[PDB]
Amino acid sequence: LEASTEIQRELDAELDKLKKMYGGDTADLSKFPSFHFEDPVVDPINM
Amino acid sequence: GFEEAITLEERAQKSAEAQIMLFQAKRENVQFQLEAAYRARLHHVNNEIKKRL
Amino acid sequence: ALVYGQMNEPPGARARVALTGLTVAEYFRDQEGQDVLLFIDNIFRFTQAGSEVSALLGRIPSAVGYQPTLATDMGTMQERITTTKKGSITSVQAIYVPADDLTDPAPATTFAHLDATTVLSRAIAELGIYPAVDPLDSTSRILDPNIIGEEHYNIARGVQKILQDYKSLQDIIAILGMDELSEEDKLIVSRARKIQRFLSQPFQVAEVFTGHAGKLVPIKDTIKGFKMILNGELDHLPEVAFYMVGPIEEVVAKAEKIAESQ
Amino acid sequence: ASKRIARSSIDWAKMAESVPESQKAMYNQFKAKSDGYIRKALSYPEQPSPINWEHYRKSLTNPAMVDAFKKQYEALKVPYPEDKVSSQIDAQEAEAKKEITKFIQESRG
Repeated sequence: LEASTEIQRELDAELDKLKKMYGGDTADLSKFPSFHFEDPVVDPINM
Repeated sequence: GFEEAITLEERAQKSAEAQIMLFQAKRENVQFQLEAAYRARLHHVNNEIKKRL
Repeated sequence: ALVYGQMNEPPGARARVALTGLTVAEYFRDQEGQDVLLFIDNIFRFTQAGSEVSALLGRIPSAVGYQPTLATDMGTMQERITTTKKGSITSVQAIYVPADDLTDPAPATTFAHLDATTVLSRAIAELGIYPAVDPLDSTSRILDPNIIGEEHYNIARGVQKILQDYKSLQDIIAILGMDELSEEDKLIVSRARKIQRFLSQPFQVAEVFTGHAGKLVPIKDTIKGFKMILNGELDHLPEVAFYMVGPIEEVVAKAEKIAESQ
Repeated sequence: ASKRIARSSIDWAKMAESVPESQKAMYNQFKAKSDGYIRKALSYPEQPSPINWEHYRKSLTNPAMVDAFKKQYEALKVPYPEDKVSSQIDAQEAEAKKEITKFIQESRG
């Protein structure tokens, strides 16, 4: 209610900084993220 | 020389038995590596959930 | 951005010039979220101007002629140089040591807030290595396997150990020679020469005066390159291939060009 | 859990009593490379950090997000990874059994 411009600017700057820090630009963090199991290649048992 | 040759054949047979132990340790190590990769993906999921919170 | 409080100024202006530059840096940090750099030259002139201001006010001077508020004046100037939740200000300060005494109150007060050290050596500049940073005199407090990582710490310790062995063997080589050294000592002195050659680097801001294109080597490239030299993976390359070269791929490329030109 | 990752191994004591050093110097790798799979086994547990949902309920005005994330975390379970090296190891074991039988026959002769 009747907030000043500088407080709104600082809020937007902090929200953008946290979104970039927490990686919110890549995907929406408010939802459940999906995961992929990186398919494993074991060491060669044979020579 | 004949007695030493007999004992060396016995050592060769024991080497074959320990080769069986090697193959069992090989399949155990593969299961250990697969389970450890499962633990890392569980850790990665929990870390992502903590990051969302 | 420059401030340049001159030496003919009154002591008040020379005392507040560092605060003026810190204020410009604080705007760049707080209102932009940047990792600002602040350069202070000199930081001993800041202490001397503060001492002259306090002596003009008639206050009783402290030990070795300094102001009694030297520790808190340094503290108030230096505690604004920190990392906050918006940004950070990193300060590189030129330090003059009066009468070559590190226990003097002004260097001892300055060293409490220091997080690193970069010593520019005249002897290294005589060897043609640029930048002439002394690898053994320069130290940092973040050399720990929790801030920079295990691999960075181990490689830096290995490089320091090899250079210390080289400095120990330099006197032996100077008084006797190099032929009587063992194979291990010859391998150590060859790797140390390649390590101290790889520390040199071309700078972009001097690329007009040098003719070499400047390089910005990422930290992982320096880590990988010094790990390769430490393990003896480049024992067959000549030492001159390591001189004035940023990465290690350009080291092996320069070595290939040397071999082809030979 | 941490059963077949953290608190299990294979007895190397009987392994070192047969290997003829330079003939089987790969055992020095085998005791070491598998130790790497023990070193990462020192890390990597099942649940590395349980989530204190009560702390997030107290630290947030609206605890419905905490309950939703707890329900999503309980609704997801990762199973054990797929395997395709079991048949290869069994084939190597069978070939080893045939070669051991042949070598035992030659030793008997």
